Amino acid sequence: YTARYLTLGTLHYKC
Amino acid sequence: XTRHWQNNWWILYHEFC
Amino acid sequence: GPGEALALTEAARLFLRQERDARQRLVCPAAYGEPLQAAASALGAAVRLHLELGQPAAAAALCLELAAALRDLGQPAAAAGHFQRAAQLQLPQLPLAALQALGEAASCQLLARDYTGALAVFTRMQRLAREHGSHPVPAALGAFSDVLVRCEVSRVLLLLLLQPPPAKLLPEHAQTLEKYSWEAFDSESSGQLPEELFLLLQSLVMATHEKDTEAIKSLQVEMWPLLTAEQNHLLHLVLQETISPSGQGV
Amino acid sequence: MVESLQSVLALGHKRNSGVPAFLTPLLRNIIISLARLPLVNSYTRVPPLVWKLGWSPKPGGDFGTAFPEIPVEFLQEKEVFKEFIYRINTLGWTSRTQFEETWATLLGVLVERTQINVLAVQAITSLVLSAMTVPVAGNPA
Amino acid sequence: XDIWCETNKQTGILVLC
Amino acid sequence: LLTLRYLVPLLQQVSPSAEQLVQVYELTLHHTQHQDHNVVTGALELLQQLFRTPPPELLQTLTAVGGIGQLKPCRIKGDIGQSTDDDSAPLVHCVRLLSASFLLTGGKNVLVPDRDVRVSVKALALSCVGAAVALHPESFFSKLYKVPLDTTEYPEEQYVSDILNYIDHGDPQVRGATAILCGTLICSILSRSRFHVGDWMGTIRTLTGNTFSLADCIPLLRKTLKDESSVTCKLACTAVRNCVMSLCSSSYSELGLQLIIDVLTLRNSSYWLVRTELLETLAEIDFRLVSFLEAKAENLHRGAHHYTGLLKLQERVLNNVVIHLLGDEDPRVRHVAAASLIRLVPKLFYKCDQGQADPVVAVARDQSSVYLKLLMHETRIYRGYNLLPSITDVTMENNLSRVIAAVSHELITSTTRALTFGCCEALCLLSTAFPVCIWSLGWHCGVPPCTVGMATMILTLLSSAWFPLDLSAHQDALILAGNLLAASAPKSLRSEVWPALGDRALVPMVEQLFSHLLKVINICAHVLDDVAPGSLGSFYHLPSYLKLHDVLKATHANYKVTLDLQNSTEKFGGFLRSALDVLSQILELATLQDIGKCVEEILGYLKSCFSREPMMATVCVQQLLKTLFGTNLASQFDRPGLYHYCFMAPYTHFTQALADASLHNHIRLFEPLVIKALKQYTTTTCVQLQKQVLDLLAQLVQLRVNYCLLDSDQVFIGFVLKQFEYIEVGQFRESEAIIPNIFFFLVLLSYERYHSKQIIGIPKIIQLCDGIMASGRKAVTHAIPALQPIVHDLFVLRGKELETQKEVVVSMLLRLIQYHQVLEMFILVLQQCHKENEDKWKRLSRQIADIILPMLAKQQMHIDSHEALGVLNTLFEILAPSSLRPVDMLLRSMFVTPNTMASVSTVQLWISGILAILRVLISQSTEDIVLSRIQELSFSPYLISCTVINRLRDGDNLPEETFSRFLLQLVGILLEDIVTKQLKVEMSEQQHTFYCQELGTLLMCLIHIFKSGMFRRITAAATRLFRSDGCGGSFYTLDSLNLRARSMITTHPALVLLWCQILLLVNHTDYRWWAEVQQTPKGMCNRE
Repeated sequence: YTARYLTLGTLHYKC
Repeated sequence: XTRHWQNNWWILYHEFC
Repeated sequence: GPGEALALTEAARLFLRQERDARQRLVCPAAYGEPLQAAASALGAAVRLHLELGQPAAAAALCLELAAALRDLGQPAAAAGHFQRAAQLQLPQLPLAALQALGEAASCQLLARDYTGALAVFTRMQRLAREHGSHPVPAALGAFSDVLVRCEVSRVLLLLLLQPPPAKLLPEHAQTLEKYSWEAFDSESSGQLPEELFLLLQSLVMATHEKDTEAIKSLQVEMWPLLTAEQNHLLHLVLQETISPSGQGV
Repeated sequence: MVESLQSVLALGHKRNSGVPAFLTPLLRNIIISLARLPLVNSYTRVPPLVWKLGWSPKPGGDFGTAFPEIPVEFLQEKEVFKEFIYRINTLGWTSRTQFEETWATLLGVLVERTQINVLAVQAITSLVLSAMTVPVAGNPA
Repeated sequence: XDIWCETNKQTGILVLC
Repeated sequence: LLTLRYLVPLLQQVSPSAEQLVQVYELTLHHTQHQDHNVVTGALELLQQLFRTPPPELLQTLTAVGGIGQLKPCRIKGDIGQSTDDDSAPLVHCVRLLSASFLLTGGKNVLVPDRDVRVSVKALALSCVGAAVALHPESFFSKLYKVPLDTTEYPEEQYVSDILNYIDHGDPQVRGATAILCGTLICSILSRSRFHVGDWMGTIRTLTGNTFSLADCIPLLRKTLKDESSVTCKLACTAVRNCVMSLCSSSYSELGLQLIIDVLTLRNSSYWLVRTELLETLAEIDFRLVSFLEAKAENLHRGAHHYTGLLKLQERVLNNVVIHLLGDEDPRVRHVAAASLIRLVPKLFYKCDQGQADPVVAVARDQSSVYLKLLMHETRIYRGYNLLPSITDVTMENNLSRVIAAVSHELITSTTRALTFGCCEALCLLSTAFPVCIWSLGWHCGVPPCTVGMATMILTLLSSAWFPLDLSAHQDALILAGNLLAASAPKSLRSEVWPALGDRALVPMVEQLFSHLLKVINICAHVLDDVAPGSLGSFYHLPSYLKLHDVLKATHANYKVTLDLQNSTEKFGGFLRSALDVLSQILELATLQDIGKCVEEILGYLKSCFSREPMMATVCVQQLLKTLFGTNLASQFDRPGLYHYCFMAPYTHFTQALADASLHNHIRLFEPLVIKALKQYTTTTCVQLQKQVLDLLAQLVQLRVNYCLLDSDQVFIGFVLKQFEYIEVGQFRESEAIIPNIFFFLVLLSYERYHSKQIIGIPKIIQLCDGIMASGRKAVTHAIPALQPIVHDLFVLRGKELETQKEVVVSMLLRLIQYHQVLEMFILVLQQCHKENEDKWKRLSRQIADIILPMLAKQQMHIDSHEALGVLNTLFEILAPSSLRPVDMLLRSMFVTPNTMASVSTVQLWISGILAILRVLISQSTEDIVLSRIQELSFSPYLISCTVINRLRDGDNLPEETFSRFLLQLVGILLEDIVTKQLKVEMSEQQHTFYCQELGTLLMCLIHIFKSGMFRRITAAATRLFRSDGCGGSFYTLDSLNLRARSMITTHPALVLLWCQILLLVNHTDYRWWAEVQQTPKGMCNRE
């Protein structure tokens, strides 16, 4: 999975 | 035409009947 | 000292637990009341002890315990006497407690089929509740208003059951039964009672004079949700005595 | 319903206050007599605490409900024996066979345990006295 | 303890006037 | 993550920014995806905290429609959206993240294996979804993914509402967290929809496609109340406590009745926490609304089994639960049953009550008495006395009578020690919540021919062989006995023992209590002094008092060996202070011939008790001084219905207030306890002790004790003067509790002249008060409490330099005039000038009006409260009429916009200032004075046009038409702010209440203007303006005000009835309104 946050950016999680 | 009787209030008595 | 009353009441609670074990819990046919003779003796001593200590409110509590035990043990005619002893000991100092004890006496008289005794006790209750609880210092205060509603409904059903002749028919009964008619006042006559219950009690006091048996059957099912179980028993006795009278033997 | 005879159907008990007194003496007598039917009597004789203790034999008879009389080892507990005494007093007995079976169970208990001996003496007293009942020899209804 | 103890000098007296 | 989880609560109340708090929230979302379930646990506990106590800034960003974007395996299969999405509020993403991570697979009716996610993480995730749904209920109705999954593996799409399948999971805490999710979902939907549930549900069903219905939750609550686990049962009745009143108020009231019926079985539970939660559940229920619902129900009375009676919920709750659990073996359960009973007395309904004949009238009183409340304003006897009459509510006296009778019956008939103790606790706390000397008819037993209640019954327990040995029940009985005897005084006082008492039947009771108190205080004195027993307080010859000494000796010995200095519940100290409190109360009925042979004994006992209870001992010393000097009570004693409550009584009260507008040597025995009180003051931090020592000295100065001989070298005044150095600098903690008592003591010390020198002087007291102002500490907390003693002295009851000190004091008050407590002092100044000098009253009234009116215009007054608005309304009656006479200052202070309408506080300050001007105009001036000056001053109706209101929400013709448009636009602003605003997120409970009170006040003005007959030109202007378009959409149409007012029927029926009255006063008789409010043929209590 991928996530974008306002205060971090474009982080990735193993799946 | 029912009323209460003078010698006992629980007895009814009749005027128009 | 005063701790003797604690010893005697704790002893009486032990004897009453023994009598409840035998008569209620085990339901022994071989029981003959020896623990209850002991309970009545120990509570009798503690009642007299509280009275010579000048504690009549504490003596009345022990009268209520014995009366409750006698009622629970199937002796309602005996329990009514000790409930009235409790009421008499309370009345000059706790009028509402006395009304509670008279209410239990009246319930016990109805269990004992002592309907004229019940009628007298409820009349005493309705007098005391107006005297101690219905003043401006006029409408009743909330606790007394609930007693007044109980007495009024019960007295009306007892008077419809018993139907007293002249001079047995007190001013207090004639005056209550006068309210349960209508003639000239529409353009609030319900008094302490809920208006729905008052119109059905009015209708019942009229249907019983007319012997209108199908109206009494109709009113009995309509009143069933509104009454207490004791009052539904009274209304059943009124309908029963109307369809098949007592004293005829046949 | 046989439990409710201590409370809801005890005349003038606080728990009877919702039942009108013209129904209480009728319903008591009906319940004692229904509890004597062969269909349900064997079950009704069993204390509910013995089912909480997991006793679970296979019932027989023509209806499928004929439980045996309770093993004497359960009746060594105070407040299991009281539950049983209440049922044998309230229902009485339906036959000579049931009198002899209930006498055998009370002697099997009789043989702080002094509490069980007092309960057994009071129970046997009540049992033998029940045969002094007059239009029918052992029927409280 | 107190400020009379700490200042090593006495408390007064209670009287009407 | 733990440090943040402790910090979050303190920042709900340089400051924490929105971007910081969004980064806390986004860190929390990130760390739920961690490889370690310890880190996931800490992140879900932080997310749970962040939703239970939201920071004010963050709460707005999480609920706004784009509020963040506008500024081992990870199990998420598809697109759940992002924290930064522009199309929906962040809580929609958050609920999907929690669901996909921890609870749902993407396949219908499959629970995530406990192999994959541990039950503690499932319980925390279910808790977080409930806490999010509480803030934003639309979150629950979402599809789990914004974009469908691979479709071959998932043939039907999954909703978030599948989390309710965890109701039958194996773990008790998972089932119970699911029950609490049902509970919070019901409450949130009903509150967010304003009970317009079908429209709100049909909208979310159209937006998300989800067919889930609120009625599907009630079977899950009913199921989990019957759970085998006591943990799940506690959580299920907690879920009922959260939603039962909202259900009863809704279109689902029948399910509300069903939940009330199904919780009553929990009274039999073996777990005490299920019993206390049941009691707290039942304590929330409005039995007036339940009585309405019961009267409406045909078949809830039948139950499952065709029952033949009438359900009787209130009787069963009061007797079979609440009073029954006063007999509970656990004292914690008795305490909660006693507390729950007090909360119930206002809420009970009974037939034939003269205040409310019908339960719809009983609810209409509750609705009306908050919002239709009028704007109003305008030798001390001990705790339990009440000389003056009072306007007691007959309905509340009846409820209290019926409750006290039930609890007294159980107390008399009690077979068991636990029920006796619980009934004494219940009666004692009722005697505090509903004092016997106010509610004397509620407490009446028929005993006096104002009352004494059951006092002899309580005194019989105090005379028992066992009851005194339970210290808690003995405390309650002493407090109750004193309260019952004190409430006799308005009837039984006389204008040889107890010579003041008059009703001689009470002297046995009073002597019995006084003798007993002196014995138990003597026992405590011996226990504290470490001395063994072996003269009215003597007890060595009484067997019951020797047993009480052993219990108290054992309780104190257990205390000597601990250091719990913060503990409130210490049973010896609680007992001792309760005996001293009741002795203090009884001394009001006493005389020197009752006390003069035992005052020496009591002062000996108080000296022993002082080091344990120094504050309550000082209260006794003061009461003994009132008995000696003769300053105590014993010595100083020389039909209605709906039209009435919803309109006519409010309106007659309003229109009357508009018309009243502008129309002995024993003293030396006390020295050691006075000197201990001085020494204690100088060695302690307890501000409640220090208050009491200053009250004692103020009394000794009033009793003409020579202070110069008491305080040798002024050591104590010197010490008291040095405290101001720490009070000003912010260093003296709890000083808000000591300032008014210091200033009272120093104003008394200004009059005395035992020495030829003055001790303090008013110039210093003014300088100390100005130091509290100049040092910058909060005015309402510190400076205002200092002014109140000074003003009352100098203006009521205080050489011509004094007039300059009065002018300096007025110069204090003008620096603080924004605070309503300073307007109260100006009412006291103005009335004291009016009686003495007409010209000084006129100058002050102009000096005040020339300051006040500019501040109203700029929203600088602290009048955002009904109390403050009431004080401003009385000040304008007490000002000299000349000061308000050329109405152009008033009209220039009205007819303003605020600097913004983006905040609730600014709109409330603005409308409060307008309502204060509007009342002065309609009371103190005629219509022609107002309308003629408006036409000359050149105001316009376009002042608050819809275009002006809308830009002020984002940030920053005839006189009769002008005035009428202004008031009609303010109605539209208030109706929008009541209907179109979210509780906690956008306004507080007190703000929602004050909006409704402002609207009730505004609509009452319009009713007076239209009905009184005096403002005919304004009535014609209103009748025209209600009967037009909004001048091309520049003003609110009557249709738009009615669309808002219809929406209030389910929530503010009293305000809607005032709006109906205005529609009649302008002849708006269109059946499109009236057929809908009256419900004409072509449930909810607030609709009825």
